[PDB]
Amino acid sequence: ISRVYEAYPEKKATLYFLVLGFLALIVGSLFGPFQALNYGNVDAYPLLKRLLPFVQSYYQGLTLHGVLNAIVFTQLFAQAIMVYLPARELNMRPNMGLMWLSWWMAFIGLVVAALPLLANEATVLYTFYPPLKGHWAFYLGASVFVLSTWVSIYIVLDLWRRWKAANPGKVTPLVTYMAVVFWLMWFLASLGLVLEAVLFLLPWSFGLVEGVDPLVARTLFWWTGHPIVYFWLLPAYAIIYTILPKQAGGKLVSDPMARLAFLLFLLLSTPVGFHHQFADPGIDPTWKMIHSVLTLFVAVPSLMTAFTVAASLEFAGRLRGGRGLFGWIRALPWDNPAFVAPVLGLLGFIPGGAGGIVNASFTLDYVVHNTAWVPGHFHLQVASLVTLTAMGSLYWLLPNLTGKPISDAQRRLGLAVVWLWFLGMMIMAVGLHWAGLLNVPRRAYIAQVPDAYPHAAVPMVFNVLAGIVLLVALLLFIYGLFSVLLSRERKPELAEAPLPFAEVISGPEDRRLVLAMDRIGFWFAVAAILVVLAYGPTLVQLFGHLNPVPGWRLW
Amino acid sequence: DEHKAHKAILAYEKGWLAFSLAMLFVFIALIAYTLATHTAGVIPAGKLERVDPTTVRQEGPWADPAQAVVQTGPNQYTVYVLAFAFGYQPNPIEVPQGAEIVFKITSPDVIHGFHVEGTNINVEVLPGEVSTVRYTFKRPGEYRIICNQYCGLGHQNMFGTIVVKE
Amino acid sequence: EEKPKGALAVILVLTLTILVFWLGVYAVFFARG
Ligand code: HAS
Ligand code: HEM
Ligand code: CUA
Ligand SMILES: [Cu+2]
Ligand SMILES: [Xe]
Ligand SMILES: [Xe]
Ligand SMILES: [Xe]
Repeated sequence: ISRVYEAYPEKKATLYFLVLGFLALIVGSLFGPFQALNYGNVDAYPLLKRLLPFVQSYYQGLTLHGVLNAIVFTQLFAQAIMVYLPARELNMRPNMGLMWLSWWMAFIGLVVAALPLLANEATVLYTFYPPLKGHWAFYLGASVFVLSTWVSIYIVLDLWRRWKAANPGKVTPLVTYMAVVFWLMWFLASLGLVLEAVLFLLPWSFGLVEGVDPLVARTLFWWTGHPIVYFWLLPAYAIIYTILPKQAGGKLVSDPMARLAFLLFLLLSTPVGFHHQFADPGIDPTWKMIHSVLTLFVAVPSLMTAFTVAASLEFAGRLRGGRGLFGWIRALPWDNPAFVAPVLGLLGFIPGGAGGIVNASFTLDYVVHNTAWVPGHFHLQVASLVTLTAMGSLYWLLPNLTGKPISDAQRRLGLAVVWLWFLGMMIMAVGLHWAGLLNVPRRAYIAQVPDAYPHAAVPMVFNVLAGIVLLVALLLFIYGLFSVLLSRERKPELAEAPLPFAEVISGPEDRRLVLAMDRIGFWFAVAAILVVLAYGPTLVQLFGHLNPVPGWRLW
Repeated sequence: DEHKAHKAILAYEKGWLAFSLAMLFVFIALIAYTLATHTAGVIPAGKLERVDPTTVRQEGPWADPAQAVVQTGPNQYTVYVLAFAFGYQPNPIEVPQGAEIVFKITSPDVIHGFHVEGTNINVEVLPGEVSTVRYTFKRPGEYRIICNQYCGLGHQNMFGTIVVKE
Repeated sequence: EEKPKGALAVILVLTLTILVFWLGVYAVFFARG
């Protein structure tokens, strides 16, 4: 009933990803506030048990919070953004058969895994560390869910190959380049989890075998486990580099800087996982040091980015009548939530980064490992930057997909949602980083032992405050998203509008630089040798000495 | 303007980059320092030491909690601890000050954490593997061990104790 | 136009935050050492 669906059927496919994505975010995020209070030393759970009778414990909540938000929402967002954007930029159509196959895989795979989670048969958390054994349908569900991305990789490789064929010797366009090294990086990354799942988790929960080696299980897990946060980040980065400078009234100030950033992510994203295993036995301390260094290097892409985006925002700001050293901050369009959401997120990303760089320094980890600090670190990262970017992007992407415009009432509701979400996330971060310096362990129902951590007196106040602020924010967001998704207001012409892609200042020195980076086949091979060099030596030694242990259910 | 801005930016960009590496290399140095000191003791043993988690508490070093501690050097004491579903053995662990305590920790069931409040002892404890860490307490007393890795429904409640005698 | 003074301001704020956090925690490591 939409022609706009008929020359851009890729629009509809993209909408379904986003819709499924934001739904997961809502269901997941409900447990957020309850968990913030938990860390405020307030026990809200009998209340939530009454609303949601199916919730059996704090830990099922957390499993649902982790999985729907960090695995489901983020992967669905990525798939929408890192397929659609490279499609609109090349002005080509994604192989539509495959695209819809990946949506159903993701949809069926979610539903298959939703059941055991909702039936409390897989209260194992989103890391699912063996021997804690979850229902087989959870493992199969996720497998297929994650395998959906393999169809996306293909679709976007296709799109790229087809643009290559039609333009022999031209330099891959930026967004496409980003999407291309994006999905290749993810492919290299995804082998870890896929191997864990095919070698251990699936046979195990099918009963074919009785034991699983915890050390290899989690070593392979963190193979995929780190690049997957970059698999979360980069779709937001793609948007910030190539859509935000325009929403800010300026230009992306450097094409090849943006290319270099994404290139380095393909390069250093995967061979660093041991930074999650600093506290593990049976992994040589040298290999840890190596990986600690490769992890500081992986920080460089985000340091570069920090300047590039700032330059563009200041450029945007000056064009807007940016006064002196800070005048350009006031010159930006603080009235547009599509701009506000990501920039605020970038602020929260500053404490976010320092925490991560701390965490990465091998020996410094022991201070914070598994404490409330780590949740501190990553809510500034995924639940702030990524989420806020995504929410903000509702303001332009959603019009372009559906042809529904945005009212002033809604555009203002968004600004409220966005500022609250930001303020709520900041407040919490201080609570959790604080609490984490005081040894409060993460993944704990601490309200159920009210006297255990009295020294976290004041941070607990913050954690409480954040829970209230963020619950409001969440409710307002549900309100505003549904108000946009439930109006019948349709202008099919704003649906046929171009995406607000931003133009790029180009220089002379670009060419030779950019050319060298478009050597994708070579850089991918280098990417892969690194993984083999980083993981190989250890993986072989762990595989030489397999010590499978029986599974357990303790919920 | 604009094309001017391009050169300025890309200049200041190389600068920032070089300064950032330089600052990372400074962190690389300082971490290397702690690796060389006494404090690198909390870094888990590199070596694979496989044990069976279904027999850990019928036969072996972790069987009898009354054999847990065992003096192994002039100032060295090996403490065989067992992190199990919702508690630690021995409770308490009773150790001397200014002695180099070598912890050798394992689990008969699921993954737990061994976090000694006040210290840098923060190691994951894995069924079928021994987690070996060294630490010389200097400050005497009542250290409480916290499980910081989700282990089950009573995880939030899995505490242990160290008693380093003056 | 000229030197990106505000970009500098942003990366400066970032650099200080990295130091306060890193040195900050490097402190606690030894204090617990
Ligand atoms: C997508 C989400 C995530 C991002 C991004 C992220 C970044 C890093 N992380 Fe991390 N992380 C670790 C290391 C790093 C490092 C080195 C970085 C780096 O990539 C960070 C680099 C970031 C920067 C260097 C900041 C750049 C700032 C920018 C770009 C903004 C500038 C602002 C502007 C320009 C705006 C100005 C605006 C105006 C208006 C003026 C380590 C250890 O090395 C652990 C283990 C902890 C433990 O012990 O368990 C860890 C733990 C986690 C966990 C928990 C996993 C679990 O449950 O076990 C998650 C979910 C996570 C996610 C994320 N993490 N991380
Ligand atoms: C409603 C707003 C939110 C609040 C108030 C909130 C709060 C919290 C808190 C306090 C924890 C610590 C719980 C524990 O360790 O037991 C937590 C865990 C977590 N949250 Fe959030 N969060 C929110 C939204 C999000 C979003 C948007 C994401 C991802 C996009 C996310 C991802 C995670 C993850 C991955 C964990 C760790 C789960 C685990 O340790 O297995 N959260 N959240
Ligand atoms: Cu043992 Cu949590
Ligand atoms: Cu990581
Ligand atoms: Xe899933
Ligand atoms: Xe999986
Ligand atoms: Xe993860």
